[PDB]
Amino acid sequence: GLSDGEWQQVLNVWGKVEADIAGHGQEVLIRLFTGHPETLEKFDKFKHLKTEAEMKASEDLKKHGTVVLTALGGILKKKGHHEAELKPLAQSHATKHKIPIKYLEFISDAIIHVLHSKHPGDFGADAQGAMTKALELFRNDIAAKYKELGFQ
Ligand code: HEM
Repeated sequence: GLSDGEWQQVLNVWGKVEADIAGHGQEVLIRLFTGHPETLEKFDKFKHLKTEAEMKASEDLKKHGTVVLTALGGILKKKGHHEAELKPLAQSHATKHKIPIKYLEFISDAIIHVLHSKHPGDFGADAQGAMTKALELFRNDIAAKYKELGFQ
């Protein structure tokens, strides 16, 4: 549950992402894959990437970063009223991709890391607080659907 002022902060931060969605999406995925190499194993189309230089040179990885961040932005713009947008992603991630909730925690923290790395000094404590709460709400609502499905 976020206040109106907290949502305003989230959507202000998101404007930074929308100015370069592919660059942010690429770096989020690279932070996830290099920090948590077990996550790469869930992607048949990226498991061939051995080095970060290959990851950085991969245009398909940047393309997938755009898909991921476009979906998250659509959810965030609903300001919590995201049941219809979130349900298919919870279902595909539990039943087809088999993504444990832990990996959604990993990517949430990676988003925070990338925002500080690309906007140092311009991602304030209030903005971090609100973005973190928004990602927690997203993860928590996914977790509820995972429990419904019995997925661990
Ligand atoms: C911000 C969180 C995330 C968002 C919004 C997101 C969004 C999406 C979207 C829109 C798709 C394509 C449609 C679909 O299959 O449902 C996708 C595919 C996928 N997601 Fe996620 N995802 C997230 C986190 C993750 C994480 C943490 C992993 C694994 C560590 C992951 C693994 C996958 C895989 C394996 C695919 C299929 C890729 C393919 O082979 O083309 N996702 N995701």
